[PDB]
Amino acid sequence: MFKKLENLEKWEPPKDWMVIKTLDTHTAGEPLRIILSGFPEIPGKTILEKRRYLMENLDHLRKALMWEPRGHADMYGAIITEPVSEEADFGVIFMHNEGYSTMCGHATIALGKVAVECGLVEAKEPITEIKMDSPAGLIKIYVKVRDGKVEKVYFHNVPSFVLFKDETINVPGIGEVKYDLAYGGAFYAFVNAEEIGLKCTPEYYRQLIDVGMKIKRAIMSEKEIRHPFEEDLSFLYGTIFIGEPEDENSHSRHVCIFADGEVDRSPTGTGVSARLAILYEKGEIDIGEEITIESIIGTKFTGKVVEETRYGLYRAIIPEVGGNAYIVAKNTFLIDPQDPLKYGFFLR
Amino acid sequence: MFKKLENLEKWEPPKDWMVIKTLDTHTAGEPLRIILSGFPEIPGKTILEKRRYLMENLDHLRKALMWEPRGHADMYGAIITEPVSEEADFGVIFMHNEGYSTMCGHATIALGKVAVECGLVEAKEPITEIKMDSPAGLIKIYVKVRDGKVEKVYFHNVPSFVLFKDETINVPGIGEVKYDLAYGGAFYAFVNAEEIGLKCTPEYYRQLIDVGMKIKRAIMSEKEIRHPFEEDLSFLYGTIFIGEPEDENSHSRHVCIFADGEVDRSPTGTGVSARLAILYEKGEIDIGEEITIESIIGTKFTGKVVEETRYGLYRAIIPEVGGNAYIVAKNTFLIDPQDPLKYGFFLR
Ligand SMILES: O=C(O)[C@H]1NCC[C@@H]1O
Ligand SMILES: O=C(O)[C@H]1NCC[C@@H]1O
Repeated sequence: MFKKLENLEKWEPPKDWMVIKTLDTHTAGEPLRIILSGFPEIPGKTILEKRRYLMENLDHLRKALMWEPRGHADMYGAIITEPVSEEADFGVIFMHNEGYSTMCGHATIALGKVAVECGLVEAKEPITEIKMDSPAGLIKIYVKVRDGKVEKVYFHNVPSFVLFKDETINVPGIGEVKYDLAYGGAFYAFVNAEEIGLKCTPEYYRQLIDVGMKIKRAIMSEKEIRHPFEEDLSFLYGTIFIGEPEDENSHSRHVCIFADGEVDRSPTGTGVSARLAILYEKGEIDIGEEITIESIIGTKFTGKVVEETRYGLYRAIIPEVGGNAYIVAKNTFLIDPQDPLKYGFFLR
Repeated sequence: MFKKLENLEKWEPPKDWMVIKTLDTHTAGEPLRIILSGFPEIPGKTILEKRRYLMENLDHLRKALMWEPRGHADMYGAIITEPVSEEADFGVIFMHNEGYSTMCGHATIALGKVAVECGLVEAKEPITEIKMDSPAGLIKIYVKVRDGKVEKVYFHNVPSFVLFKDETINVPGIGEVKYDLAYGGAFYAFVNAEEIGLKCTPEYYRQLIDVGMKIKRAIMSEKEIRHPFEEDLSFLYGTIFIGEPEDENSHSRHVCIFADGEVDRSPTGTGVSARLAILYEKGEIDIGEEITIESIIGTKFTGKVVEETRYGLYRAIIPEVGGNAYIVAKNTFLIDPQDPLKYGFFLR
C-alpha cells in the first residue's frame, strides 16, 4: 500500500492536462515561483514588450500559478526569457496576485542563488557576476562564493531617486498621512508606522494591508507618478511602512503593501533601493555605509549606496541590496481540463 | 539556456536535504496536501494514538509543509497510515495551520477522488467503496464511477448530533451571539452571519476571521464540549457562519473559521454533517432529502440524512456529504539544512 502511495509520485496525468514545472524559493520568507517549463515563447524586442505579451495573452496562467489553490494571496513568480540587451545573461518578467510585474529585489536574490547553487553559471570566487534584463532595466547580480558555495547574493539596481519629499495627503477614513515617494526600480510611498499608530509586526498584519492599500489608492488618485522614460513604469507599486528596528544592529523595519493588498515578508529589495535614495538625499547615510533593514517577520537585507548618478532630471544613486535565498520545492503543477477552478481564485 | 533552465527540473539536492513528496488537490477550492513520502512510520494501535505520536514528535514537519513558505495560513494536509480497524483500507491523520487534526470532509472527498483516479483501488461501477479510519472513527467513502471516470465522491460520516440548541453567549467587543453547537466528526458553533451584520462573501473575509475566532474563544472558555467516548475529541473545532444562498437551488452558505483563524474555502464536510444533525433535530429536513450548501467562493457540497441512530445519550444521524476534487500538483518539498526558515512561519 505504502508503495502504491509512494508510486503516486510517478503517476502521469492524461495528455490533454497542462503541465507547468517550477523551482520554488524563499528570500527572507518571500516566495519566488521560478517557471522552468509549460509557457510558450514570449515575443518582444524589449522586456516591457514581453511583459505586454504576457499581460494580454497569458494572464489566465499567471492566476493558475500565483492564486489559490496552487499559490496564495502572497505568492510571487518569475518568467525567464532570452536576454534583449547585448551583455545580459537572461531577461525576466515577475508576477504577483494582481499581474505581471516590474523589477523585484527578493526575486533577483533568489535567481542569483539558484544560478550558482544549481550550476547554470560557473561558480567564480570571490565574486560571480550575472546580468539580468528586468522590466526596469539592466540589473547586475554579484554572488559572493567561497569553496564553491554561495555565502550571499547582492545586486546593484537601476538608478534610484526621490520623486517627492515630505508630502501630506488626506486619506478618507484615516486622516492626514505624511509620506516620501521614491523609486528603487519601483515607486513606493514611505510612511512612519508608529506615527500612524501601527507597528511593523505580525499582530498588525490586517491593519497594515487595510491602511497601506488606502494610502496607496489615495496617492494614486491624487499624484502623477511619472517614470522619466517609460509610461508602463509610471505607477505607484506600493506603500512601505517604516518601523523601529527590533534588533540592535538593524537600521529600521519595512512592511511593503503592493499589488492587490499583497504583503512582502522580505524587507523588499526595490524598497531598500528607494529607501537608500531617500536617506542619501537627506544626508543621513554616506557612500559605502552598509545598513540592515528588517521585515514584518524580522528577516533582513543589507543596503548600501554604491555611487551617485543622474536619471532624467533627478539626482540618483546606484544602490546595493544584499541577502540570501533557499530552495524549498520542485513543483509539477497540473491543470485538469475538467477543473472548474483551473485558473484559481482570490481571497485576502 | 532554456534547456539548462528546463534541466533544473532534474536538479537533485545534496544527500543531507530532507525530501517530502506530495500530491496536492483542491475540493471546492480547499486544498489537501497528501504526503506520499518523507515521514517515518507512525506507531499506534488507534488513530488517536498515531495522532499523539505525530503531535509529540513531528510537529516541525507539519509546520514545514502547512506553513509558508512551502504552504500558507489556509493549507491543509493528510498523513496516510496502515488501517487500525478490521475492515478499513487505510488510516489518516489530517493537519492544518495549528496542528494534527481530527476528521475532515473536504479531505475525505479528495482522497476518494485520488484513490480511483490514480488507480490505488479498482474503479468499480456504479459505486466503489473505500473505508478509512479517521481520528473520529470509521468513514465510508462511496465513489460514483461511470466509464472508468469519477463522477462524484460521497462519504457517510460518523454519527452526527446536536450538543446545544439556541444558546446565547456574550462575546466581548461583539455582544450577545446566538448559536447551535453540533458534532459532524468535529464540533462547531453555528451562528447567523446577517444577524451579526456580516455576509458570507469574500468582501467580509477579514471580519469573518476576527468575529469567528472571538466566538470560538468565548465558547471554548465558557462551555464543556465533551465527545461521549474520547477526551482528545472533546474541543470546539470552529465557528460556522450561516449565510443566505446566492444560487436558486442552494439551501444556505457556510464559512467555517477553524484552527488558528484558518478559513475553509469549501462548505466544510464535517460542517454539513453537523448542520444536517441540526436541521433534522429541528424537523426542517427528512431522511433522503438532499440539500446543497455553498462556501465563501460559491463552491458546493450536497448533504443528505441517510438514517437515524444514537451515539452515547444523543439522538444522532448518519450524514452523507457529496462533492468532487481535482489534482493541482505533484510536489517535491526540499529542506536545505542551512535554511533558517526550514520549519516555516505564520502570518494572517
Ligand atoms: O523585493 C522586492 O522588490 C519585491 N518583493 C516582493 C514585492 C517587491 O517587488
Ligand atoms: O471539510 C472539512 O470538514 C474540513 N475543511 C477544512 C476544515 C474542515 O475540517
